[PDB]
Amino acid sequence: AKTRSSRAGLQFPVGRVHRLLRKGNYAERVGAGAPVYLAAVLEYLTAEILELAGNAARDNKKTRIIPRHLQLAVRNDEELNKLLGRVTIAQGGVLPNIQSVLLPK
Amino acid sequence: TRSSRAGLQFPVGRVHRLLRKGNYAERVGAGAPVYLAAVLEYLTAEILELAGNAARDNKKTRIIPRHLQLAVRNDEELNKLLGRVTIAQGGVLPNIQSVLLPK
Amino acid sequence: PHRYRPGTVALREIRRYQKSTELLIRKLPFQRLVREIAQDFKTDLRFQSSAVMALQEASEAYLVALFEDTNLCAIHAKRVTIMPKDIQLARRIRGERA
Amino acid sequence: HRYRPGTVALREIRRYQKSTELLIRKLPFQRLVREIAQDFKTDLRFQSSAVMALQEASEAYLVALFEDTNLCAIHAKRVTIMPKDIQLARRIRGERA
Amino acid sequence: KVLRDNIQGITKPAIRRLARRGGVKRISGLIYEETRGVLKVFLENVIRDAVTYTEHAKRKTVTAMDVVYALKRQGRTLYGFGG
Amino acid sequence: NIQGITKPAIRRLARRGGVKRISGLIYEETRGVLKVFLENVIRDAVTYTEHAKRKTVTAMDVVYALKRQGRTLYGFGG
Amino acid sequence: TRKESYAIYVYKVLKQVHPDTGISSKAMSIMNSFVNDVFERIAGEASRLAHYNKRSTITSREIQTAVRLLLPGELAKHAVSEGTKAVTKYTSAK
Amino acid sequence: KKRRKTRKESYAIYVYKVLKQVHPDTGISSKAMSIMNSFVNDVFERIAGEASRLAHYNKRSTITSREIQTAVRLLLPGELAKHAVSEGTKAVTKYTSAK
DNA sequence: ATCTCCAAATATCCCTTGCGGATCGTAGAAAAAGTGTGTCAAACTGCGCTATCAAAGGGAAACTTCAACTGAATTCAGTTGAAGTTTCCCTTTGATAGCGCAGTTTGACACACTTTTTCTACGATCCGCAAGGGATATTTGGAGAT
DNA sequence: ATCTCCAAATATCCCTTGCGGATCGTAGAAAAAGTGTGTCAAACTGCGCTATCAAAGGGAAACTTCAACTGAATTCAGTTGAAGTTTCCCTTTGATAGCGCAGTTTGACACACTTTTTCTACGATCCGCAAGGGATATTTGGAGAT
Ligand SMILES: [Mn+2]
Ligand SMILES: [Mn+2]
Ligand SMILES: [Mn+2]
Ligand SMILES: [Mn+2]
Ligand SMILES: [Mn+2]
Ligand SMILES: [Mn+2]
Ligand SMILES: [Mn+2]
Ligand SMILES: [Mn+2]
Ligand SMILES: [Mn+2]
Ligand SMILES: [Mn+2]
Ligand SMILES: [Mn+2]
Ligand SMILES: [Mn+2]
Ligand SMILES: [Mn+2]
Repeated sequence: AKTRSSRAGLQFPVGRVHRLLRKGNYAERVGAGAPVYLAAVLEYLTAEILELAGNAARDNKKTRIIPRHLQLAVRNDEELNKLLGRVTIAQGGVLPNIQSVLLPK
Repeated sequence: TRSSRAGLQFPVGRVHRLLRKGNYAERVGAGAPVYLAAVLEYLTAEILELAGNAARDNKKTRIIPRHLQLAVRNDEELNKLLGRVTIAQGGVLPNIQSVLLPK
Repeated sequence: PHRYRPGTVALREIRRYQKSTELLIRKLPFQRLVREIAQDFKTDLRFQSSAVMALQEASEAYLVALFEDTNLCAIHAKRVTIMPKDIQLARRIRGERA
Repeated sequence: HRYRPGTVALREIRRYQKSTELLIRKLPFQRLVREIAQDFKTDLRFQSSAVMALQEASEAYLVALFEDTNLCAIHAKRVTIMPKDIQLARRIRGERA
Repeated sequence: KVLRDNIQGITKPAIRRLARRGGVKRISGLIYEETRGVLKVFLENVIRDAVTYTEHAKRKTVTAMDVVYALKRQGRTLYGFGG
Repeated sequence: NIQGITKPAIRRLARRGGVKRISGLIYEETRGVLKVFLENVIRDAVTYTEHAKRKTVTAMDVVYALKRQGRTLYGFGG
Repeated sequence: TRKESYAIYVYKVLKQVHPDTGISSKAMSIMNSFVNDVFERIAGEASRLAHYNKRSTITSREIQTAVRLLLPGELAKHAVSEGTKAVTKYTSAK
Repeated sequence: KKRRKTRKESYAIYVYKVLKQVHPDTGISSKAMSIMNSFVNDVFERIAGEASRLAHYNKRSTITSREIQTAVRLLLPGELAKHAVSEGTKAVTKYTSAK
């Protein structure tokens, strides 16, 4: 098996990640396993978001993922919501939500 | 020393060394540690100026952490710059909300 | 002639705008504002249109979140009506200044 | 002789806002730190300054939180801080969902 | 031609709309001017930094990236415009 | 242990904060809030300790942990 | 000129997870921002850890403790195990 | 000897010097010095940190006094920024004079 | 309790487009392979400092007594912001043409880096003496009562 | 508004200890020199940004009417704060026990570097078509009205 991703059993690109670590002045030297570990983490996190956005697309009778689906995904998920607590997804809008006191009585 | 050539108290060599060891970039130009040393000096000058006075105002000849807190929080810009910093042993600015005081 | 009670259309406006994601501030007016402010910092600036559109996305998101916090401040004080003092409370606790 | 309810509390504010001494007793705080560390990792020691660091950080944090809490209280035309005030402060801070 | 008073293009109807998205049911008539005030400060801060990024690059065109970088600095990371 | 953070102590902190009147329920809340604050910071501090292959939590470890939570502390090795 | 992007990998991982589902261009731009962003946070923290400990090199160890510092509990558990598992497999070859 | 008791390194002397420059008859407690040392380190990192990014952002290999200047403009509020830029520019003007 | 009606939701048609799946021809980057070299894991060592121990008093925390004053509940009316209508401003949309300037290219080189010898700034360590601490007294600024 | 009464502010004096200056020794900065490549100035260019015009109509502004919200006013049960008494444990002081941090030396090896071989991923372009998204019509759920 030629490519380092293929070796590591990954879709995400180990060689690109190695290069981006070297050319980003994080340290003088980058160990062999670091971009393997890092490509794996990145692949994993994108699988989690795609999964959860994927479902959001289906609940809204939709076949193609748009930013609203990512936003619904992220903010309906306690952990992704925390991880992207200081982030704004362009064209995501907000969660449907109305405080109780404002409901008609 | 490069500091003397630049009329600075702060070490231009050390700042230079420290900029090479911090992995900020592949190379560091010659002017950059001067400029940085300068800015570092000006800012520490600035604090000490206001801290000193707070020592004076408190009738003291030695700046303590509390004077640094007073200097910083009574100064709008320094308060902004240290918005997310806590000065140990600094306490707070004396502040009591109006409505809590008796008529 | 027919009339909805006060608050009914307001609630339905909330549902409508909570479902959608389109920018709510008009596009050219917002662009003029950005250019006016830029100009006060440097003259002869030009803007990539996506640069303006980014600012709008950022601004609408900030303002929308600030109204959520403002509302919580209004409700904290047994009101249903947002008031300047609600925004000011929100911005103070958020650590926003000026 | 009786000071009215609030007169001493006002005096206390003046006293504590003028000093910078720590206000939690040292040992009880130290015990709490080690208990909590114990739940993350067993067989651990602490530099004495490390504990100190945590106390400084912790009290500054709480004092500032009390400032914010007090404002929410006053926002509700009240003078007494209640859990709902802390909860609101912490939420607007973005410390809580 | 001189740019003036463009804060007024941020209309009452448009502020009402943002407040709805934010779940607001009733709005005091004083909210519109407070909001303008606040939006202006928000945009001054971000634009000041974006423009600095532009100047640093010796460019005359503010890019999406200058804004994306300015926002990241203010702890307000934006997704959808590069970076 | 958590009750070592006593009612009078909490009052004292509340006073530095400008607080004149305290509901009786505040003391239990503060303890809860303080637990979560210490948990988070110590969680991070200890991660640094472990990474350094040490058995001793340093001031630096704490300072770094405090910096990560956006709570930079001066006075201990910044 | 070439504009690098994680688009192809994100498509792949998307086919794995929801095989009959597409992604709009803007949605991808967001995914791309997300991958670059998390990358930055992790490499960043990893950089510090090495400095703090007088090390010249970033290893999968710094990535690991960086991950533990940055990700909320569960997301950190799985990422850590996906990470370790990939390095394990990666060393197993050559 | 032979076993040397490490070696810490701080700004304490240069701070002390600047303290003399502006408050000759005023001193500083060791704890307060620790605070100033932190402050210098903190600012240093925030500045060099931006400058590093500016260099990356612009596909450049060197941190120059140009990145320090704009890093300072991004980091410091109104009046501090303006003064810091004067002091910095001036030192470079002066340092390049001296040969 | 029952009917009226309005706007959001459902349905039909037509059609534009932006997406996934191609196939393509191809710069640029990853991998492969050889080699030079410094980082850091290991193993052994010293001793700084963390834990701990034992005891004893002094002050803090806890508990108790009391009732002042604060939050919570209720009521009501003037104020005010929501809903709906009308007029028409100015945003949006779409195509146009001109050019300011962002981004790519190419040689000459200044300027950073690397390595080695020389010189010295600044860390470690030391302790006299005064700024500050701590104790007791006298003045002052205000609260609570009459 | 004036006269008794605490507690904090101020004054005074004697002890305590960390400021801050001084001594001494080295690691790190400066000086001098040879090498090369990132940076810079200058030439050329076409993307896309500003600018305009012009027609269409969606949305803003200004208005009237009035439902209902805010907040003013009033009451009071009870939760707090202030002061007293009681019970408990934090802090301080003198070490001795030894963990594990941090210093030192080293050589195997892992990663940097650079060159040649291999192929991944990007930019350009066309296609089937389900997915939308808009223009036009209808049915539907429920708010408000009789
Ligand atoms: Mn202007
Ligand atoms: Mn002076
Ligand atoms: Mn098409
Ligand atoms: Mn396509
Ligand atoms: Mn009650
Ligand atoms: Mn004295
Ligand atoms: Mn004293
Ligand atoms: Mn007198
Ligand atoms: Mn008086
Ligand atoms: Mn000293
Ligand atoms: Mn209309
Ligand atoms: Mn041992
Ligand atoms: Mn019906």
